[PDB]
This record gives sequence, C-alpha cells and structure tokens, in this order.
Amino acid sequence: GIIQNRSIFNLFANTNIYIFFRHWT
Amino acid sequence: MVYEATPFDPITVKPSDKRRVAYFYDADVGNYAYGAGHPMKPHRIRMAHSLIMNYGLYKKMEIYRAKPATKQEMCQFHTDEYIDFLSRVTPDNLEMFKRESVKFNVGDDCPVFDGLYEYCSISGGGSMEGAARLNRGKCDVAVNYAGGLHHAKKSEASGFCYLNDIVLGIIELLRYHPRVLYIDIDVHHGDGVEEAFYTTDRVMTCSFHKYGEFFPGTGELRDIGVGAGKNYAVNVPLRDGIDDATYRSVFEPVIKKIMEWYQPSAVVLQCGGDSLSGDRLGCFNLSMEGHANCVNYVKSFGIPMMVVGGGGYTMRNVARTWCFETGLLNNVVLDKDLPYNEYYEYYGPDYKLSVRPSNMFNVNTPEYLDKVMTNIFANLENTK
Amino acid sequence: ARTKQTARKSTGGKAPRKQPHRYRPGTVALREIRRYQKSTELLIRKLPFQRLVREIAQDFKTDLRFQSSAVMALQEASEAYLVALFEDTNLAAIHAKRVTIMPKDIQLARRIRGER
Amino acid sequence: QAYNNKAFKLYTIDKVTQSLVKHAHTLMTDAKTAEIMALFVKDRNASTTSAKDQIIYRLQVRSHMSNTENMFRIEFDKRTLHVSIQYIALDDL
Amino acid sequence: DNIQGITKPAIRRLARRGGVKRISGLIYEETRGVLKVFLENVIRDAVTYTEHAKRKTVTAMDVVYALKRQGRTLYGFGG
Ligand SMILES: [Zn+2]
Repeated sequence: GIIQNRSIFNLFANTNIYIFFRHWT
Repeated sequence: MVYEATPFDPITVKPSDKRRVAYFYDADVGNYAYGAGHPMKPHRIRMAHSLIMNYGLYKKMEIYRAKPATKQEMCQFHTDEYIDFLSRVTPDNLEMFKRESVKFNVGDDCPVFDGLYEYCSISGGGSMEGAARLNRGKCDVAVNYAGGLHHAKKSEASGFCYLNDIVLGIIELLRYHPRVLYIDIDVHHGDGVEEAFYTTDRVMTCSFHKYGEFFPGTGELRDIGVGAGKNYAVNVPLRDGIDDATYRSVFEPVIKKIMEWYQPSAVVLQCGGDSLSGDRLGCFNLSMEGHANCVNYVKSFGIPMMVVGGGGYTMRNVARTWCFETGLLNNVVLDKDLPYNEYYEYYGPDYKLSVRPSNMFNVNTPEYLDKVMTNIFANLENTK
Repeated sequence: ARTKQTARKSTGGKAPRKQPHRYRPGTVALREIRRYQKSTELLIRKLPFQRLVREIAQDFKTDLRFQSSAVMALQEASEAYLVALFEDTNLAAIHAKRVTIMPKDIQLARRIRGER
Repeated sequence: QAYNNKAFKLYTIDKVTQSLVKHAHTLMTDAKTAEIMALFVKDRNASTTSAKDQIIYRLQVRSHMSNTENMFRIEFDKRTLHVSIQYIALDDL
Repeated sequence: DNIQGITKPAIRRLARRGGVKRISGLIYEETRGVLKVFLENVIRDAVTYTEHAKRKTVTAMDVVYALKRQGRTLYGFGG
C-alpha cells in the first residue's frame, strides 16, 4: 500500500494553523 | 427545475419590431406638488420629458396632450361620491370635509394640494387616450408617464394615488380587446388594479413586487383571484435587493408563460421607477438596464401595449430610466451621455444616463424563486 | 357646541401607509447623608451635565467647544452652588418647625441671599 | 468610485493582513503549536509515503496538543491547488 | 430636555450632601430652573471672556474667571 510520487498532501492542524490558513484564504 | 440562473444579457432592440409610438404629456403635470416633505413628485415627469426632447426622440414619435378627464369619466371605476370629494376638496376647505377625509383616506399619506383634481384629470385622460389610440390602431405603443396611480381604489386614495387611471385605461382597452394583460414592475404591489380586476378573466393582473411587511401588504402568492378570475391574478413576491440578472430570470419566464398561455390582445405595463436601486421607498437593486429589460422584453411580443409610468421617488433615476425605456420603444439605444437639459444639475456626478446599482445583498435565493415560479406556472395551466 | 380635535390625524391607519427587613423612613436617608457628606466625588452624572452646558451655551455663541476641564469646572461650581443653597434651604425649613424642604423654602432663601 | 462599490471587501485589507500577521506570530511562538508545523514540514519534505505513515503522523500530531482541542485536515493537491479542509474535531479519538 | 437630564435622584444626592432629609416633590423641578439660570450666568460671562480672546473654544481658565467676576471664586482649576 505504498503511495509513491504522491500528489495529495495532508496538513493536520489545531485551531491556530486553521485560523491562520482561513485568514490567508 | 423552473428557475434558471442566467447572467444579464445586454439590451438589444429588434429592428423587425418597429412600433408607432404615441407620447402623452401635458406640460402642466409637473407644476403640481404633493407637499413640502412629500416623496411623490410630479416634477419627475417633466425632467423625464425634458430628456425625451433633448435626446431628439420626438422625431420618431408623436407627442399628444390628452384631454383631461371630466367627473363622470372618472366614475367608470370610482364611485360618484369619491370623485365628487376629489373634485371639490382643497387645502383651504379641508376642515369642511373631515368625515370624507377619513372615509376616502385623503389628508394623511395622500395630502390635499390645490391642483389635485387637475393632476388626476391629466393622469386619467392620458391613460384613457393612450388606450383609445391603441384601440383605433393609430399607434402600437402608447406612452403616458402622467399616470401610473395603481394603488388608488374604488372609494379611497392610498399609496400617493388618488385616481386609478390604469383601471380606466384597461376599461377603455376592454371595449376593443377581449384579453388585457397588466404587468406591474413597481416594487409595490398593484393592489388597486388587481383588486379592480380580481373577479374577471378578461384582465390578467401580474405584479412583480416586494412582499414583506411592505406597502400595501397585499400580494401573497396565494392571491390568484376568485370567481371567474381564478388563476387570473399572478403575484410574484420578491425579497430585498434583487439585481438585474435575478429580476430578468424571474420576469422573462413568468411573462413568457403568461404570453403563450393567457394570450392577451393588449398589454398595460406599469413602469414604476421605485423598483430602481437607490430609491427613497423602494428596496430593490435594479439598474436602469434591469428596469428597461422588462419593457424591451414585453416589446418583443408585438402585442399593442400601453407603457404607463408609475412610482419612482428619486426624480433623477426614474427620469433617466423612463427616457431609456421610451428610447427603447423606438428601437434605438440611447447613448450613455446625457444631453444638455434644463435639469442637468440633477444627474451628478457623472451626468450619464446610467443608474448604478447598489452593492447590497441579493437575498432572493434561487430555491425561493424556483418555488415561487413553480407555483405560478402551476396556477397558469388553467388559463388556456 | 364646542368641539376639539385630538386624533390630530386627517386619516386613520397612518401606520399602514407608504409614507423582609425594612428600615423606617429616614434612617437610610441619614445614612446616606453621612455617605454623601464624607464623600467628595461629583454627584451629577457628568455627561448629562456636559450636555446641559452645550444646549445652554449654544445661545450665547454657536460652535463653542469646551475644554474638558471647563465642563468639570462648571460641574464643581454648580454642585458647590447647589449644596450651599441646599444647606440654606434646610435651614429655611428647620425654621418653620419642619423637616421637608419645599419650593417656597428656596424662593425665600434666595431672596435673603439677595440672589434675586 | 473605481469599482462601482464592488471592492467593498477590500476596505479592511490592513486589518485582515494585521490579523494574519498576528496569527502567524502566535503560530510560531506557542507551545504545542510549532511542533505541529514541524511535523507538517517532515511530512511535506519526505514524499513517497504510504497510509500507515499518515495515521502515525495523525496520532503524533494529536499527542502534541490537548485531548479537547480540534483537528483540521487541510488537504492540498498539487494539481489544481485545491485545498479541502475537513472537520475531525474529537473524531479520531 | 437636556435640562431634564439633571435627574431627580441627582437632585436628591445634592440635597443629601446638603443635609436635607425630606425633599418635596416640587423641589426637583425648581432646582432645575434655578440651576439653569445660574449656569446661564456663568457660561454667559465665560463666553464674553472667550470672544474677547478671539478664542472659539472656551477654557476652564475662562470658567473660573467668570466665577471670579460673579463673586464665587473656584480654586483647583487654574489661576
Ligand atoms: Zn410603487
């Protein structure tokens, strides 16, 4: 189940990085 | 699956739909004023007309001064006592008529100015002569901005309206036409005209109005007429801030379905300028293109029509949209650069023909208008 | 037949148009005699007082801004004037075998004070 | 005047950029917050990862902060730069 | 109406500081008029002084200056 040359990248975050990213968007 | 979200297409005239246009204007209409603090101003009529003359639109149309209506001719719809009170009341002898002031709703929100009877006579005469010229075939489009009093009723004055000239015009149309369709794009509901022709199938009254806690309160979707006039009174309730694309995608399917289902012989179009953005009492977000697209779309059907101007309480915007609508009826699109008129100082800061819409929320969701137009289309299936 | 109009409305429906322990009376009063006498803060809420000055100065000269310290000077001066006048009134009352200041008690004080 | 009131959402550009700046400042200078971004750095820089790496990265992010906090799965796809954000607050516990 | 802003309980507070134990009810509205006419004397002179300095703003200095004229000096605000 190895996913080589991946294209979908996941960022797991708390409320701080989420609110920062929401302000960026 | 009835409402479709479509962007507002640019207004294009039809060169194969040339219409003989009759213009009804009495130079006196404007010299009448409801009051000092009052929003309704008949002065908007002559700055609209000054834009007609200075655009050179009088060379493509015939200007008429309709004979003012007498007492009886007004009594074709109203009672004798109401017209008798209207023809006799002045601001001087207001204390001599106190019972009739509250009986006929005249004195507050419909004030007594001393040119009241003459103003009503000019409006009613303009509407009736436009209908008469449509009957004899002397013109295809009759333009009369002197009237539009769609809130007036049989024995009362409401909504800054005293003589319901539109009912008189539809009455004069009914003597030669079997089916007359009345379209009201005024932001208020055409309660007087709909109430007058509620029980008849000869007149279909369609009103595109804001329906909230707004004047006159009538105009629920379930109001479809009683008796023989059942499903012959279409009410289209709208919310605040409807823009040009939304109003077009509501107006064109409903009027198209009425056209191919009711099949009228004459059309009365109430062009209330209070549907425009920035109005004192209106709450819509229509630009002048959005207001005039209704007039251009109803012009495409070829039915002999009577364009009658109604509301509009900011004089500059209603004058500009009436000039654009009148120019559209001559199969021309007026350039967005105003000519020099005597009221040029109103149209600042750009001094152009366009009425700019506000950036306020179009809260008329597609689901609500889809349900509204679905029930309207379902009620229209019985009008064949 | 005398008649009068009160509706003041030529037409009706104007809205639908298009246009437990309890102290004896006086003990709490003397307690907050002591409270407002041992205290020095300013008893007429400020904003309301400032406004009193704007609407009343307007007459002598429009567009007259007031340094903040000024409306505080008007307050102090006004509270001093009224506490002095109210001491005198209480006296003008305790004079007439009574314990309740009444308007007359202050139309007099001001006459003897000569401020009238 | 330039945009015919269609640029009203740009009236507070200074305040929103200031709030973004403040959020970045408390983003690096908070305990149990900067190591989450360090784990994001290790996940993004080291490509060719299987699923099991993604779950252990998820619980390793979870173990950094409190048990009552909210997780967010901000998915990015190189093709199309499409950021899907998913709410898994107290869901993987 | 800004005058009615000088509220009853405030006039009661002034009476309490003044040592009054029972205030008639008709006093409250007498104290307004007396208050007004007095302020309307100081502030008048406060402004004469103001429009003598060609100043458009009034100062607390001009206020205590108008009090000195009336007679009731006020210490604590300058001069
Ligand atoms: Zn209207």
